[PDB]
Amino acid sequence: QLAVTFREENTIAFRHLFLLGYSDGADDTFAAYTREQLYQAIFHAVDQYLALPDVSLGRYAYVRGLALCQRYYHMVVTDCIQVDPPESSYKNLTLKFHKLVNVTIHFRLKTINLQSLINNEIPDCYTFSVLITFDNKAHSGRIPISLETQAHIQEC
Amino acid sequence: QLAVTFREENTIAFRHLFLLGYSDGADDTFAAYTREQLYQAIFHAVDQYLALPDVSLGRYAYVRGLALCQRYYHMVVTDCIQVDPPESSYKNLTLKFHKLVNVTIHFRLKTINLQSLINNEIPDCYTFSVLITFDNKAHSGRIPISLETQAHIQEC
Amino acid sequence: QLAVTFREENTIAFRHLFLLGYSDGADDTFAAYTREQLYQAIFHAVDQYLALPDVSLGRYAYVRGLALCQRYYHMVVTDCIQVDPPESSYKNLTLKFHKLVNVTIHFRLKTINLQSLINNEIPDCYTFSVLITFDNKAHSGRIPISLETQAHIQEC
Amino acid sequence: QLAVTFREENTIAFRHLFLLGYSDGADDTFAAYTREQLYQAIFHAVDQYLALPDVSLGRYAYVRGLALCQRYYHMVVTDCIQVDPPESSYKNLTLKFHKLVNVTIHFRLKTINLQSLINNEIPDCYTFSVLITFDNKAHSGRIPISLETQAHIQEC
Repeated sequence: QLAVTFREENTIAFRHLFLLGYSDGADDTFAAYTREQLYQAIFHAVDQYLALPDVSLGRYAYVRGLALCQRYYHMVVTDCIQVDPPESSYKNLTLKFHKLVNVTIHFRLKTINLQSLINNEIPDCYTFSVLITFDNKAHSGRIPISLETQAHIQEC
Repeated sequence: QLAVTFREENTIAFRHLFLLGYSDGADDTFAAYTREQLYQAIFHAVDQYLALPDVSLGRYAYVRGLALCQRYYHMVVTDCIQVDPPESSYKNLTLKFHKLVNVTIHFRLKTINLQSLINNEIPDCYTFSVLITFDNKAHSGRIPISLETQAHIQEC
Repeated sequence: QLAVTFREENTIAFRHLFLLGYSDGADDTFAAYTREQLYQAIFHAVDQYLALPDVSLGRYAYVRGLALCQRYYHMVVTDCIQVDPPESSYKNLTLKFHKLVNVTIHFRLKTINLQSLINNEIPDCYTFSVLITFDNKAHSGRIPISLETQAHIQEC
Repeated sequence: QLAVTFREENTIAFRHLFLLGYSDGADDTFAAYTREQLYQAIFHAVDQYLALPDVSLGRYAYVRGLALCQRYYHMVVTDCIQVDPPESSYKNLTLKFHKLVNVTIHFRLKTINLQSLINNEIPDCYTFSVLITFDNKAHSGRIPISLETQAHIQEC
């Protein structure tokens, strides 16, 4: 097994949790091909974000919420929707398919790294910035889906 | 990620949309083994062609329609059926299994390449000629299925 | 695509048709792990043999029928059941699991190689001897399943 | 096919039987990402252990039973549950998710190696010690699942 960073280990879990149908090894081919697929993917991610406390194996805290934005041509216009846990009202989204540039879902998760316990140390803090992108910049009929993260580390 | 041409990017989307059960990396093994599979595959492709506007993530225009042909031994006889969107009457197809040479579904899709917008340029036009082949020339009990395209580019 | 013989092309179709859940590239790992799986596999193969005319994309003729045998310890005892198309009475099979050596399904399919037509030649004849084996000789709790063939060629 | 030991052949069967959704080649990526998945996995393993006689293709004898333990932070506390075939009362398990270190399912299976018969020899005895681990020591939101075994061999 190849070693990765703590953030990366967490990120793999994030891909399984937020990306519908995701499976290991499909990172650079994972994509959407229909409107329904793109809708299900977006909703699944948000639903999962809202259900996180009752399903995740990790212990992530929200950091207020979630921004669902879609960028399309009117000039590029960004159109964002806010989702404040604890749960909805956003399932009436209408994608500007013909004008679509991309769609992004952005949110942050806060957590502790418990590996410190084995060495009798107070765990330090990790705040993950999650960005899920449905990229349509190639306007090719194929929209690749990706999830990347960035971590802010500091003592709690 | 390996770069491919615009036509090729579009073609990958076409394989996911028109080939039933298709999945990346199965291009040279993708095939049919039963009559039902061959029937479902053909119908799925045509149905998808008819539903294109309500499902595709790309913006393809029809170019009048779709030709469903089957070639079999009487001398090789070609037997074509026309499908003019916007939708049917062709689901009563009867495949000459024992005589079957192949079956092809041919149609063209017209679209614009919006990548021009980022450089403030008028998009040029692409007309894709789609050919789906169910090849039975080996008469081996295995019919490989393939989708290939050709593009006609010009200013709109 | 790697060239194989006509028999081999046909054999690939046979694996898709008679082996339940079979998929390309799983030939040397394909196996059964439960009694139900082993029962479903055996029945699926026989059912498929009986339905062959209404489902196969090839044109295979029976050569009278099908022998379902199981070998187990009493000395190794072979216990065969006959299936004469056109269809049953064999679904009451009781596998000597604890004593099981293996199980084999044997039958022959006769057909013509139509590739001759393109060169205006009378097709020669192929008689395939199909042998499906559920090997339990390792008595390891894992029974690998395999299908192999042999061809008898001659003018019709 | 690569040769492995008798124990290893048996172990592969054990992975297919006790690990939910397991498939060949996924050994070092196989993991759980949700509470429900972790619950289903644990229950599936135990249920399978209890049903073993009616489903397995091997002939394994119990060696009294099965220990379902979970380790979590109060200091690391181990909390075990006993399952004595022939069947339950353990499906009311409550996982200390936030405190979870790991979870292990331990049991032993006894059997004979019938390969001796082909050489007219009395089979020797194998007692497999099975250990299924749901490792959460990385506290990364991803819990890798693994099954390993050890064998005690001796004349019966």
